[PDB]
Amino acid sequence: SELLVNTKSGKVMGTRVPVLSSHISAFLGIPFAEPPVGNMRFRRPEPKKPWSGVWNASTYPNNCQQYVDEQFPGFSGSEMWNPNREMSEDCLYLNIWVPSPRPKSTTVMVWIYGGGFYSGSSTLDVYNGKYLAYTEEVVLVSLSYRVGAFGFLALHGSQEAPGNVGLLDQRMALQWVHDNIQFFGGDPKTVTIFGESAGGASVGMHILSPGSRDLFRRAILQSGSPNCPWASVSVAEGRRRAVELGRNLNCNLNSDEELIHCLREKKPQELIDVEWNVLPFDSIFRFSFVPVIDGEFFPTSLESMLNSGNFKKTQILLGVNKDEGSFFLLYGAPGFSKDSESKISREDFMSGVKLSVPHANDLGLDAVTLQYTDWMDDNNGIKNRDGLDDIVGDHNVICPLMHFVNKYTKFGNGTYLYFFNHRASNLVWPEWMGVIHGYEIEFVFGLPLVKELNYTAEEEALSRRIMHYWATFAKTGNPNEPSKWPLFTTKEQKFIDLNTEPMKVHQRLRVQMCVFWNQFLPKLLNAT
Amino acid sequence: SELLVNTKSGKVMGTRVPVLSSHISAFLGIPFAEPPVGNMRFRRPEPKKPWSGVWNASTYPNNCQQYVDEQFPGFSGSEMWNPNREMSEDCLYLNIWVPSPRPKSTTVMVWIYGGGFYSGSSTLDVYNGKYLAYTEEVVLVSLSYRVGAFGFLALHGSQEAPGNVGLLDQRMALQWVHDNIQFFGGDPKTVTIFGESAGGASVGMHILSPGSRDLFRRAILQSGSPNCPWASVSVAEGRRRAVELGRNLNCNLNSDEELIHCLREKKPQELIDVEWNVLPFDSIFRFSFVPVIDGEFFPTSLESMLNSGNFKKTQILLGVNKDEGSFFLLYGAPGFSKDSESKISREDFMSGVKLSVPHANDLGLDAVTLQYTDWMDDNNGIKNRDGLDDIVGDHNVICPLMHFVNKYTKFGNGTYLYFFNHRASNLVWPEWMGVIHGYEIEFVFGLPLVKELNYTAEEEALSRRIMHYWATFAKTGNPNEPSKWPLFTTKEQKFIDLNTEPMKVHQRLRVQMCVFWNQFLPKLLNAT
Ligand SMILES: O=c1ccc2c([nH]1)CCC[C@@H]2NCCCCCCCCCCN[C@H]1CCCc2[nH]c(=O)ccc21
Ligand SMILES: O=c1ccc2c([nH]1)CCC[C@@H]2NCCCCCCCCCCN[C@H]1CCCc2[nH]c(=O)ccc21
Ligand SMILES: *[C@@H]1O[C@H](CO)[C@@H](O)[C@H](O)[C@H]1NC(C)=O
Ligand SMILES: *[C@@H]1O[C@H](CO)[C@@H](O)[C@H](O)[C@H]1NC(C)=O
Ligand SMILES: *[C@@H]1O[C@H](CO)[C@@H](O)[C@H](O)[C@H]1NC(C)=O
Ligand SMILES: *[C@@H]1O[C@H](CO)[C@@H](O)[C@H](O)[C@H]1NC(C)=O
Repeated sequence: SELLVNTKSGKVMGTRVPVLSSHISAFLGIPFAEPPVGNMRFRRPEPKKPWSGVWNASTYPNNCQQYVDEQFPGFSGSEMWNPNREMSEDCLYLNIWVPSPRPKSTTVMVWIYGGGFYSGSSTLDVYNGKYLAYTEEVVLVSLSYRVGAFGFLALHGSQEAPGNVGLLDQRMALQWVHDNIQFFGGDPKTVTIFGESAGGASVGMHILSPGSRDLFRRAILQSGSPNCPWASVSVAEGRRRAVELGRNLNCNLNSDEELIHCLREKKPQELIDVEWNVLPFDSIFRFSFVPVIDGEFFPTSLESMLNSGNFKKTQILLGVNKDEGSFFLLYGAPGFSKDSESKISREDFMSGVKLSVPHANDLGLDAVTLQYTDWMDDNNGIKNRDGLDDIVGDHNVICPLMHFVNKYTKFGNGTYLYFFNHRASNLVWPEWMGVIHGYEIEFVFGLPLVKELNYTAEEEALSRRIMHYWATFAKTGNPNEPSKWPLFTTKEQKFIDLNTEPMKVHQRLRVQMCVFWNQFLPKLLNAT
Repeated sequence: SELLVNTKSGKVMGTRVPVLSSHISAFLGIPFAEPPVGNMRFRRPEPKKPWSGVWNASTYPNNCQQYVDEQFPGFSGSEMWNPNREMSEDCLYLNIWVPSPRPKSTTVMVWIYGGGFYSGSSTLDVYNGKYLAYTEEVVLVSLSYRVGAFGFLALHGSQEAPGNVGLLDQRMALQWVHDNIQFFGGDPKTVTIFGESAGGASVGMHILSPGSRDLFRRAILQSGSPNCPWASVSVAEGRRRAVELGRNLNCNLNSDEELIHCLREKKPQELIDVEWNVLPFDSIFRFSFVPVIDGEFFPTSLESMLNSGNFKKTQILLGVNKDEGSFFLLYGAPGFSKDSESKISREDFMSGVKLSVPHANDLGLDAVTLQYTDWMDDNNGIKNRDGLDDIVGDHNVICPLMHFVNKYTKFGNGTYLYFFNHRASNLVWPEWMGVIHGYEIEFVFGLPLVKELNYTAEEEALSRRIMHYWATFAKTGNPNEPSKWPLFTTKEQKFIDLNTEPMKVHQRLRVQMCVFWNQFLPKLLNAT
């Protein structure tokens, strides 16, 4: 039977799922690590012990313990990102969609979820991998990994909570795919890892980390890059945050051992309830527990690794959305609301820039404000709102990605860059938010091909084109089928817009603003 | 006889001069101070001793000792600014053009020349006051004053070379006009002082200086303002420069007395030959001997005087030209030449910004470069050349004038602002230089009304309109005859373009760039 597969960890039994009036096989909830519970909380993952008998992989697994968004109860725009299965620390599982009949050796794509390293589930309706696996005939895998304090609490020097264990969870899932996917019909020589936001940062992190490089072939980064300002902290900052988390739960703070033991006795929800209290600054687009530059998973600073070519050399496809910042301003800056056009006063603008660059002195805040203010019309609410939206997206997503892509391309074997700017016709979020962080995903997973979701015919066509670019790149290292998406080169820096109209090619994506964020501001903050 | 006038200093005999197929009276070379020669070099001027008999004022006086431009021998573009009479330290004279027949009490305009405080003559063909005096029926006066070391060498504390004596020369000429112009038919209650470049800065300086305020009624500033970065130095800098001038002429430097005595024994040309050697930095748009913030002519810093309203409250008319910087780049920055289009490499751009803001550290130079570079097309020679031209004009002329006009308007009694952007049809300078520093003067003096000069009919009409705006403002405090040039107000900040087409009104002249030069950069240079 097509639904029975034997792996090095044991036998697994999948389920047949309907898709676009056809069917494919799904193997849901396959364990790839021992449950990281009890004394294992905060520690590096352990490989799953093989089992005798048949593992029932007919149903989605639990989601890892995480913050649950309750801002708009019942609103699908926000709830579509919340765990849709029960939460449990026993959550290290992966899901596989396999074309029917079973391929012999086909392209594999592995999806890494990305809610700021503090949230995310492999089971969301928008991550249903059946449409992509079916339409492009690829073996689709979605993994999971611990988020928040459970995956990133870091007390460098301790082996009990060394940090980066969520990244090590991802790596273990990639090790399992490398070692077992051939049994499901996947080609272990041709695995593409892809992810959005923190998943896009994670993808870039495995490209950098020596210990992860050999587990995959190529990579896709969507609105996220390893060097993002919110994606990592120093070991000293990680340490202070863990100590502050301990302080919020009245823990003995005398030694690492005392702190960790205290933290291990708390119910999951007690850690999540105070997680946001440890940020060192009043801020937006900053998350408490994130990867640490530790000297092990990352041998040195991300910038010297990028500068010296210390990273996997292969092909990458990556890009950003037009309004990366809106989601974060809506949820965290004064003057923005879901049900209004959110025109911002000059005062809210200024308080928004302070929130957006928490690490800046007054001179730096003045430099951002001058850069994004139209002084001929400074009281324009729309320009203020939009300027703030660009500050957040440029600083947190676009310019760090552009810096990553120019550094990478100097040593890599092929780069394709995109700018996604299509506002979906059925978007439930307000107009002012534009092309939102995360909203290209539904096109990558082919949701527009399902009629009941109400997309237009041109949106279904856009989805088909993106899925085929992603799968063709995964299979060959080039999104084009031999209108051509041109290679991004050091010299010409070309990229394409991705939307419903004829493909346009442009050059130097947001160069003007990114010279400010990547070269001028850091110099300013460092000199002063 | 119309040509004989009796003054408090004695009788003066003028000459009849032809103008536009008519005639008017001219009283040229009337002395208003004792010659500042010998032991009087560097000292405050002394009032001219009255004379018995008749002063022959039929011919232009000598010009003060100054640097002579020899860059383009015989080229009229440059030579039109050079002294056209013999140079002499005996040069403190004024010229008067009087309508015929002699008015009883008409509006008076007094012109202050302005070659960077180191050059200028009241006798240039472009300053011939007969056209304006005749066409607008005003009594026109042009004064003179010592320039260079002779007028601005400053050794604060010494009474032998206290500094600002060139400004005191201007003041003495204004005192003489106040006391005697009624005899020539001028109204001492209605005197407008006007000047361009350093003359525009000087005008603003008499508006600020308590000791000059009561000598005139209203003021016109053309491409110059008192707070310009090149218009004044501290007493410590003035002192260092005088000491360095002494060092270049092998003077005993033991005391002020020794230095001054040494300097007084040098021929005029020996001082001028080394004048440029005392600048403290490699630079452009910086002059050696300029006014000093001394605690006397200027009671405190120009900025606190501007901020506190410590200045004459009256009406002012002022403005700038479109390409104020070109003259200075041509003469002093690498890559610019008179006979080529002067497209500038990225390298010459950068070396041009260093020259343009000599007082800036590397971070500030980076801030100017980022502000003026189109990073999508950074190797564009034309954009590089034009960006540099704007940096020079914005930093040296436009933004300081805008800062002056916003501070002044808060306390003044009426402000009219203009932007002159007409490229004359017969300009002999290259196209790349645009609307050059100083080239609105010929329109203010009505040169286009003389056919042999080859201007177009629309240029003659532009000239007539500017002369009538200037004279009507001088007479009433409003350029408009009761298409209206609107008042510049704190709130709306309106100004008009001055050129051959229908008047357009705009707001906030170069605000974007001036917030950078007036608010951000100074903060940056001060913090770091
Ligand atoms: O797999 C996943 C899971 C979720 C998501 C994606 N992917 C991709 C698309 C985006 C989505 N998550 C977007 C989610 C939108 C981001 C903001 C959620 C934080 C709310 C709780 C904290 N509230 C405040 C106080 C703390 C600081 C702070 N900081 C802020 O930036 C905003 C609010 C606040
Ligand atoms: O009454 C007057 C007299 C002259 C002028 C005007 N008005 C108004 C219109 C302009 C004209 N003067 C413009 C004149 C154009 C400005 C430059 C003349 C300086 C040349 C000598 C010094 N050569 C170099 C070395 C020293 C530093 C340095 N710095 C520089 O900014 C340029 C060159 C150099
Ligand atoms: C597989 O496990 C799920 C768990 O709820 C259950 O629905 C299904 O009956 C199981 N099938 C087998 C063969 O155990
Ligand atoms: C990638 O590598 C191959 C072989 O190593 C080389 O021939 C090719 O030119 C490279 N492609 C790019 C875009 O660098
Ligand atoms: C006036 O002085 C000038 C000086 O050159 C001379 O040309 C003219 O003859 C003089 N006239 C009288 C009346 O002295
Ligand atoms: C100027 O002053 C007069 C009288 O002192 C006043 O009535 C008038 O409004 C003022 N004009 C401006 C533009 O301030």
